[PDB]
Amino acid sequence: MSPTEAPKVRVTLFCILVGIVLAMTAVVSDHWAVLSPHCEAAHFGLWRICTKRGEKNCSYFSISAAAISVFSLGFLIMGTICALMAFRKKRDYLLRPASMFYVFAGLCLFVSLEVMRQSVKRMIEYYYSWSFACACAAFVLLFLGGISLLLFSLPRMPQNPWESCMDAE
Amino acid sequence: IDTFLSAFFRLFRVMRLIKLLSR
Repeated sequence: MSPTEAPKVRVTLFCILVGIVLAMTAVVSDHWAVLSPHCEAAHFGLWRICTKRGEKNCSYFSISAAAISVFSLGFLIMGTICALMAFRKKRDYLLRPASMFYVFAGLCLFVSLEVMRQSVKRMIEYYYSWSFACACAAFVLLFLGGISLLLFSLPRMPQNPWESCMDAE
Repeated sequence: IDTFLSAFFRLFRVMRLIKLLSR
């Protein structure tokens, strides 16, 4: 109960919530990879890819990016399930696996954006304006929030000769 | 999944002997 309603974990939970919602929105927003051939700037996305100058249409073409993205979102769902179950019936310990899942979702998103950076580098020079900063911010938010939630969930480092972990609260 | 069709995840199995200290 003590590390459940404290503000130090409430703020990290809020950060995780905004990060997860913006990450879920950022999987469809393909506004990060633009390439100028040299009036034919392109748009590269996980699912559908298109180039625009009327005649505009986006469709697929490296599906490992999609697979790791769905794995990351499944991790986010499991973390949210654990976090929700932690609050009710005083499950104070369930906040740790939620942190682990959030951290791993952030890492999976980081690897997905890394593979997409490799893809856009292998295609002129690109430019990140809207969605790459969004994905990097989502990764940073999820990673730091998961790490902080894990650190707050773990009780404390003893700092006393008699004090030890797994004490009676 | 790479074989079916990313480098730092191989470091997690190295940390397996950090838990060796528990004893």
